[PDB]
Amino acid sequence: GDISGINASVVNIQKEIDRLNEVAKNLNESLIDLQELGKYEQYIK
Amino acid sequence: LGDISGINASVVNIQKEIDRLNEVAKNLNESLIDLQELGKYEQYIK
Amino acid sequence: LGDISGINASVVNIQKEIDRLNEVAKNLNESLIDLQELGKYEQYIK
Amino acid sequence: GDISGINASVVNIQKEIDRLNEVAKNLNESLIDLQELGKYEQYIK
Amino acid sequence: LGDISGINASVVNIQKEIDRLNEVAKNLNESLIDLQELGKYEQYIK
Amino acid sequence: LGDISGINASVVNIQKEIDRLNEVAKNLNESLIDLQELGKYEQYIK
Amino acid sequence: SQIQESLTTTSTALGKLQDVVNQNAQALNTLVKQLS
Amino acid sequence: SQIQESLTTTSTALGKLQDVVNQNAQALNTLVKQLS
Amino acid sequence: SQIQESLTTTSTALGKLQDVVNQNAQALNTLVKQLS
Amino acid sequence: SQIQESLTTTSTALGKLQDVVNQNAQALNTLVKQLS
Amino acid sequence: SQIQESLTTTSTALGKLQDVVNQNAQALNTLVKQLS
Amino acid sequence: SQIQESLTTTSTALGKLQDVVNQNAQALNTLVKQLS
Repeated sequence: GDISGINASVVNIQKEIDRLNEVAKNLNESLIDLQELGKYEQYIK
Repeated sequence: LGDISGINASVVNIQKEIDRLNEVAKNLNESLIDLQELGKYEQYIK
Repeated sequence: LGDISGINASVVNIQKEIDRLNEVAKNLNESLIDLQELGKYEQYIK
Repeated sequence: GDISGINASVVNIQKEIDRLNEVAKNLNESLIDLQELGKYEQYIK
Repeated sequence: LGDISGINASVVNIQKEIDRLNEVAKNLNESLIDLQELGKYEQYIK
Repeated sequence: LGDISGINASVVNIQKEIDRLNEVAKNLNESLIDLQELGKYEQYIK
Repeated sequence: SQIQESLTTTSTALGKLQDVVNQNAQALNTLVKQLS
Repeated sequence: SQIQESLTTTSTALGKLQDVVNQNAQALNTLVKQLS
Repeated sequence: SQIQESLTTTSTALGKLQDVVNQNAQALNTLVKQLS
Repeated sequence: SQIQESLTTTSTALGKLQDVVNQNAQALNTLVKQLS
Repeated sequence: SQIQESLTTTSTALGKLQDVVNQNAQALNTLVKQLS
Repeated sequence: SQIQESLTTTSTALGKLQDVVNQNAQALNTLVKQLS
């Protein structure tokens, strides 16, 4: 091995994965499905 | 002068309606979709 | 004394308006979004 | 006429009438009918 | 030389996820209200 | 060493998709009901 | 709800005013006709 | 649109009441003048 | 808040009408009393 | 619209990565088996 | 709810890719070590 | 704005994966070259 110098790199996208999950968890505080709100209000009234 | 002593003007009383409109004006948020109603929706939708 | 024969009180006719209010009330689509209140979002969410 | 002093009062609610009409004219800038918005968006999409 | 017989590369399987994204995309209910943006009302209306 | 010279690792190219996602992220307002979309609604409803 | 109540309350108040105004109009016209 | 209509219906009714109330005040005032 | 203002505006108009309608009923009744 | 496009774009990118990762996994395992 | 699901589906896929990419880096690094 | 952030977050993750997948493909090809 004049090959001893060959190396594979590693990846770290954990911050990104975590951030997607955090956005998902809390999405209902800022985005409302108009159709679903309309149907809920129709039921309540 | 005769023939007129029985003529009489009635008075109106709509105080209850006047008062009720002022009451209702304070509590209109129960009739509207405001942020609190969206909070009740959010609880439903989770 | 002056001529009084031409003095006449007018009669009001607001029946159509009274009736229309009652009509609309019976048919009311209650789901109104209050955009002024939703404008308070940044405060509400804190 | 010891009756010459009898008088009828006049009313002025013009400011109120005008204010109702002004509220009506401009109501769409602040109040949205959820059902009507939902149907419009369904048509557009 | 060290034993190499036990070295194995893993295979990824994300087909269900790929497929689910495509599924949801096909069925999308596009009418989402952005409450952060509607919170800008007082500015917009001026 | 024989029997291995034909083995080859492929490279991936998803630059177009990477770039497109950044493009779309800038124009998300055309997909949402924000105050401008409500203005288009207001014009319809008058 | 509150909005339906405002409408029917307003209608009721308007009707009551119409009734009394018209009753009083009738009283005044009866007075004129008598005196005339 | 239902609230809009209710507001202009209300305002129209109030205007008709104002006018008749004032016309009848006029009639009563005129009557008093003529008799005294 | 526009609807809230419209309700209290309506209330105020109704009150002003009630007051004048009633003043004028009393005036007419005073006139019928004096004449008879 | 933009949101459907984001989803199908993401799916495509994920699929392309899966293909290359798995092709490269197969290449490495073929290399091991040969050497072994 | 559709966007929520798309985000967690995406994140799950990305996590599976990260893990396999890194496991295969390990395999390649181990192979190089053993041969040199 | 949460969706916007999620799109650019996804983009960034995809880019980081692309970069490492490609580095590791080159490493494996270098190893096959050297060994043959």
